[PDB]
Amino acid sequence: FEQWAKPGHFSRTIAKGPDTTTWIWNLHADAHDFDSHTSDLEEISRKVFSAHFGQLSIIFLWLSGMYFHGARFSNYEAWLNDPTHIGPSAQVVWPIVGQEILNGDVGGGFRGIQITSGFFQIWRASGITSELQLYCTAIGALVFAGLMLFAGWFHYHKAAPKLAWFQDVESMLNHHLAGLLGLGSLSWAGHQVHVSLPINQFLNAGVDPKEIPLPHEFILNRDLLAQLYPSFAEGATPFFTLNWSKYADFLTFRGGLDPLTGGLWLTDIAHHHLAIAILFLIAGHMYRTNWGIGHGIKDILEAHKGPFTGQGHKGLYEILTTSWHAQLSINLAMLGSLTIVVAQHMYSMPPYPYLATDYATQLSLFTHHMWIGGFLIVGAAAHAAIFMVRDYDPTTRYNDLLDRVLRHRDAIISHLNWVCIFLGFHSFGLYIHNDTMSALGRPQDMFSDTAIQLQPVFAQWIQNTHALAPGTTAPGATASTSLTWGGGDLVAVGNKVALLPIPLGTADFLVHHIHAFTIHVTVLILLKGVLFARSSRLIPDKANLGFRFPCDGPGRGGTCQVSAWDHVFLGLFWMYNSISVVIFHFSWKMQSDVWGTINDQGVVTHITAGNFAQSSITINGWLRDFLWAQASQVIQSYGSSLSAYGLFFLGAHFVWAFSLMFLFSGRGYWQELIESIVWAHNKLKVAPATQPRALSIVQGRAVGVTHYLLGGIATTWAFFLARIIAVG
Amino acid sequence: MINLPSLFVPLVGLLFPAVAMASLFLHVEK
Amino acid sequence: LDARGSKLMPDKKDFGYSFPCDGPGRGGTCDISAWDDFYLAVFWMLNTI
Amino acid sequence: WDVYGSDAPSPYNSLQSKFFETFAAPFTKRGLLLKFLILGGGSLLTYVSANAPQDVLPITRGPQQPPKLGPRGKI
Amino acid sequence: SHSVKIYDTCIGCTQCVRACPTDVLEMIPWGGCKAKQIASAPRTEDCVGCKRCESACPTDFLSVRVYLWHETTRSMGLAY
Amino acid sequence: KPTYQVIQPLNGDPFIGGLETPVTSSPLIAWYLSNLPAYRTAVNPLLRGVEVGLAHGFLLVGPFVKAGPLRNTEYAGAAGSLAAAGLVVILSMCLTMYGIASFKEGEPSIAPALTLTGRKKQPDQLQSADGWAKFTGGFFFGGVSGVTWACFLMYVLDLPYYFK
Amino acid sequence: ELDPNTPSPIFAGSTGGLLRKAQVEEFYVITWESPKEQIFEMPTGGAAIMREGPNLLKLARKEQCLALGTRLRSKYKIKYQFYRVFPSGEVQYLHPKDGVYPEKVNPGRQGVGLNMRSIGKNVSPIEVKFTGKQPYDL
Amino acid sequence: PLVCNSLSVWAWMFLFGHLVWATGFMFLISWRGYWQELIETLAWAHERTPLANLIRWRDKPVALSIVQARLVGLVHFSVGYIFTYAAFLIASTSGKF
Ligand SMILES: CC1=C(/C=C/C(C)=C/C=C/C(C)=C\C=C\C=C(C)\C=C\C=C(C)\C=C\C2=C(C)CCCC2(C)C)C(C)(C)CCC1
Ligand SMILES: CC1=C(/C=C/C(C)=C\C=C/C(C)=C/C=C/C=C(C)/C=C/C=C(C)\C=C\C2=C(C)CCCC2(C)C)C(C)(C)CCC1
Ligand SMILES: CC1=C(C/C=C(\C)CCC[C@H](C)CCC[C@@H](C)CCCC(C)C)C(=O)c2ccccc2C1=O
Ligand SMILES: CC1=C(C/C=C(\C)CCC[C@H](C)CCC[C@@H](C)CCCC(C)C)C(=O)c2ccccc2C1=O
Ligand code: SF4
Ligand code: SF4
Ligand code: SF4
Repeated sequence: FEQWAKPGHFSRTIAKGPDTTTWIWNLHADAHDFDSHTSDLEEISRKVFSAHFGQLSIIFLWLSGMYFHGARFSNYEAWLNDPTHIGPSAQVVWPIVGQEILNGDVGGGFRGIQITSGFFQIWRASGITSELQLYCTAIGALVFAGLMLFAGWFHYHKAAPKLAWFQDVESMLNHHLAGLLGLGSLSWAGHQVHVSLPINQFLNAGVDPKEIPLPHEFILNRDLLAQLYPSFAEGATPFFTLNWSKYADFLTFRGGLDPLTGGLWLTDIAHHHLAIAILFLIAGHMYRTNWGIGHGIKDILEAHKGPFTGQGHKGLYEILTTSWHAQLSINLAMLGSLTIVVAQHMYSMPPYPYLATDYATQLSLFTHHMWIGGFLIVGAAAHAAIFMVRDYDPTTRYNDLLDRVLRHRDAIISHLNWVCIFLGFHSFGLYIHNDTMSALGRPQDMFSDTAIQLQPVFAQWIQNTHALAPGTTAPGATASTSLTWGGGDLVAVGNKVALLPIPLGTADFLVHHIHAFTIHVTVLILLKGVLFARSSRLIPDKANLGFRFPCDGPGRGGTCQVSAWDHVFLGLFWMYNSISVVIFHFSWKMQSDVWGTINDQGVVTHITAGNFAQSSITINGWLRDFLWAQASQVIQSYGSSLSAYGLFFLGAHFVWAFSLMFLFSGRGYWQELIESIVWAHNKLKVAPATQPRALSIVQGRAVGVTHYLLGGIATTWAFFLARIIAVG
Repeated sequence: MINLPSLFVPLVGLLFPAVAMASLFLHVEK
Repeated sequence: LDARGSKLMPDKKDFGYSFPCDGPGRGGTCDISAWDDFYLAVFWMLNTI
Repeated sequence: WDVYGSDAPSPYNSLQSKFFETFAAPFTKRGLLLKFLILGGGSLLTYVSANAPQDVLPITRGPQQPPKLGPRGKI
Repeated sequence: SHSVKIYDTCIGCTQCVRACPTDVLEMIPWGGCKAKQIASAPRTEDCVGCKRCESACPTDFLSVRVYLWHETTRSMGLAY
Repeated sequence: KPTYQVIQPLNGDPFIGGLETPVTSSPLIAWYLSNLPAYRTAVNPLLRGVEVGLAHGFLLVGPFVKAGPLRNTEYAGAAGSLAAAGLVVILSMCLTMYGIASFKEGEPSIAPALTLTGRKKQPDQLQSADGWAKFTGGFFFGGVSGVTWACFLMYVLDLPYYFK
Repeated sequence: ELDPNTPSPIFAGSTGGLLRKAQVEEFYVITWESPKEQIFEMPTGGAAIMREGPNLLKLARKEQCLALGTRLRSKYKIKYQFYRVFPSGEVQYLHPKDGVYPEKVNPGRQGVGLNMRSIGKNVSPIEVKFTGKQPYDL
Repeated sequence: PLVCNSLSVWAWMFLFGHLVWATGFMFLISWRGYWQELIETLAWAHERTPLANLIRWRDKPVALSIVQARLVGLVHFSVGYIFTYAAFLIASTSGKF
């Protein structure tokens, strides 16, 4: 059972004894979604972790590749041994029509396309070592998808499954903490100490190749790790009662990073992952469940009130319990920066060994790992909508904290709207000046460093203090919490540089105030269209068109782009303008003014100049010297292996392009068309009967969105790439 | 005596339109 | 040409040349001026230049 | 007994109905007489800051450094 | 001030023109269709190219649009 | 003293969306918005905004020096109020081209009678043409002097704002 | 400070409907009887406590009304009425002036019903060159 | 980041064309009933806030007929687009010929 289609599915009028093409993207454009399904949870809870399923079975279906296509054709071994010079590679490609050169031949006895995004650095991190090995983990995870995808069939199918004990929400919110983080954090420590720590500490010089202490060892009998960082390993662990001090040895807050190749200490990662490990094991019991220990579920929240902000933040929802949509913004804005947090974090202060020096992933990664984040949040609260126009039922609220906003609309939104001039309008309206003041504007006097200076300065800030922080003040840890901040206490390694005191100033309270801007007029778009969305002060009654819903009146003299669905249809564009900015600022700091090389007489030598400082003030400086000063990489870059990035943003510029045709265009104009041609088929009897109508409005504010928004990405990943590697 | 014709430019840009956006301020209240 | 009338709205004849789009009208209408076909026309021509 | 206030907030401003007021004044104003000091207003600085040398510039004279308007060739 | 011109047949409703926002709706009795009903606007002065007036309103060839030219603070909508 | 007018909006009928909170009407000295031309209903132009002018002019001694052109320089530390008069005189027009949202041609004004005057309906249209435009004689007279008074006097600073 | 006003309608103070400057160029009111204080959705946002009168409350876009008359369609409720109301009061209302329900149809309701073009006949319409008297319009 | 010499302009004009193009975009991608709605929610804010209260404005701020909101898409655009190539085709050649 059951099933199967055939016409008709969920958009009530789907079958319609057809009549027209353009159903094949009403279905492709409903299909998952609900209410154009039902909130009748006893068949919607039993979809969401159905799921939620595959995505993993897909993620598995994923990862089970990225080792088979690691460990079926290494650069891993044929390099590992030697970090430094000779670097990444996970795909080599069949000899069709001139594929070949696409698999380079530049990796240590290996033909193949070079690889950006750790992995080598992720698996020289644990240890593993041997292709026949995480190939012995390619199979570990592929059926291992199977059973998890054998859960679709587990419940639901032969088992219409349970909302009764889905709705509740206490065991799970306790157990994730404990339960299935806590199987983790520390039960990666047993791994991160015994497996990981020393097959690294003893990697950290000798141990070149093949005799590689297959993890097999170091259980039941110690002696060796014992022969290494001691601990006295009899059959009696001190710190059972406070000999803690001893079984330490190899985990005092070391901070800085491994100067015998960057990363930063694994001697500095069990103390991090058994503390933040168990908070999440203990603190993952604080709520009800059965055995009388716990807290309010919500009974906590209405705990407290405040006069204005009244009731307080009270009686916190009951679909927040129930289902998704209501909830569904928060697990995203959150998860949101929880991919901008780990970002501005990773590069920011290196994990797995071989980053700091690297590039083509102390950048690369950095991004995507900021797309997904931007993407994610900058489309998280299109879930605040739906919801109101959807999953929100009759009542639960008034005097709720909620409503306290919906009243106080118009004059909450509003007072952002102005910042969103000042902050920007004039703070971007500010490179502009120094263009009108470098072209027209004679260094004589204007906004750059030896200019609208700002002498010492800008500080430092703090950071710096971040550099008196370990020598006292938070007593120790070691070496200045992250070299990036501090004073001049300066390292690197691998000839080229690693991280250093990356000093800010003008060029720094500039730019910034743009991310500082943007993420203003990129929210409120958002908030304007998140608040009004269902009640809009100017079609006042929305829940009368749906979630998407095009516009409405040619009347009231120009009502369009009203929907949040379409408040989201440009909710994005900017993100792209904002995530697909910010990346940028990054990749001309890391580089030009962070990456290095080495020579010697006191002199680090960057990929490009300490340019930047005063040739990325002026708006322009980013085409003078951020394009045609770069791109050279990709511009020429054919007959080679940059031979894809000379091949992508091509058909990435077109397909930034072939957006506007559907996005600047009309819609009636097009339908109006698909007759004309029609005469050819018909009169000459061919013609459909799925009357070939021309793509539905929303549907084409559902392409010049994707397409624009596929377009100027790859492009910049067709681009930013090939810069890095040879002048990389 | 001599030096100019600037006479014109502080007009054509400075007062003239200062008087355009002045008297048709308008068109409305022309 | 057919922007003489069409059959979508077989009466733009009345309507004219320069009517601003249409609104949701039976999901199957929009930017529809014979003007806003000159609009589009002036796109592809500056393309063809 | 009166819980006050303001409401009626602080002394009705200073014995100052005089001199500024009336005296001078560009005043009466609009319609007619406005232009009356926005005609000078905009032909003032303008006009007289559409000259005054000789001089005040940014500054440079006598085209040389290996001559110029030549070479060399002639005068 | 509502436009341009819009045309016969439907009503009753129970499956057509039941939803102008700003009124603009009587129904005279008049003789022709399958019981009695002819219409556009007992009004058009409250509306507003609320043009949802044929979406609900069939009957063949253009059937609702706007043309406000003057375009009025009555139905350009902008109160405040 | 006993709590106050919280929740229940803007005075009157819980549906007249201006709004009430502090920073509308309050002890901590709303008092402001009531002795510069602000609220009250008040009295008679000139000696309301010859105050603006007076105040408003020198208020620009700022972005007329380190900002813009010459920071510190020749011709010179005439900073404080350069053309800063000069680049008023339209600010000194602008609102003398405003005269369209105020019309009458005379100012009685001025007392009030018994009876009352400023009659029980102000919030709005009391002010006029030859009824507002002599506030315009203020700000401008006040502008200059509002400018000029910052020139003649002082320029190697002092303790003026300390707070206040 | 406080009173007259006896609304209900009620939710208090926020911006998002009916403001300052349209006690002039129009205004618009709405009457009904309120089944219970039976709270419902009411523009600026709130939720209004309906009451035991009213039903008279202020609101400028008469737009907002029928909407709300029918808003009163998802709790069961019935008989919306509105009015105008302005300086100096008067019209401006279809329910009841007679509450002719736009739907129905009944008494004497007038002409103004449609082009001598029963549409199809639509084309280039050149019966125009500077019409005067001649059509302005129809 | 040194000077300007005699090919200074399009180095400005061009980025002009490269701005003044560009923003023939909002008007374009960004259609109509997002402007009023918003330009209400503060056409409003500046109708409340004292001191700058006694200022009621001669007519009344609305967003833009959808045509327009496609027109000035066209004369920021093209103007941009007439620009640059415009300044480039000239720039170019006074260096190289
Ligand atoms: C006619 C014909 C044809 C043709 C074709 C062509 C010529 C095409 C081209 C086109 C163009 C002219 C362009 C396009 C291109 C493409 C692309 C462009 C794709 C994409 C993508 C993707 C999937 C990606 C994703 C991503 C991510 C993940 C993120 C970052 C970035 C990136 C992008 C990487 C065919 C063969 C079909 C068939 C037959 C005939
Ligand atoms: C207290 C108050 C306030 C405040 C405000 C603020 C805080 C700010 C503003 C600001 C601004 C508003 C600024 C601006 C300024 C200006 C400047 C700094 C200068 C300039 C400029 C311009 C614009 C011009 C140009 C020119 C000239 C000047 C001459 C002639 C012509 C030309 C073009 C050359 C409020 C709202 C509450 C209301 C009222 C009261
Ligand atoms: C072109 C265009 C259309 C028409 C576009 C359509 C109908 C999409 C075409 C769908 C696919 C490509 C069908 C074509 C045939 C294919 C299925 C496969 C055959 C070709 C080969 C791969 C074999 C719109 O509907 C539209 C709507 C609103 C704004 C702008 C536009 C717009 O620009
Ligand atoms: C920004 C924008 C607005 C808002 C428009 C605004 C806020 C205009 C405000 C006037 C600006 C501030 C004027 C700046 C330039 C003009 C003065 C130039 C013309 C002057 C001469 C003809 C005298 C819309 O209403 C709109 C409608 C439909 C599609 C897109 C858009 C759109 O992109
Ligand atoms: S059909 Fe298109 S342009 Fe016309 S009113 Fe609707 S969304 Fe706006
Ligand atoms: S407009 Fe609607 S109700 Fe009127 S006749 Fe046509 S279909 Fe019937
Ligand atoms: S324009 Fe359409 S929706 Fe608006 S009142 Fe008129 S017929 Fe009804």
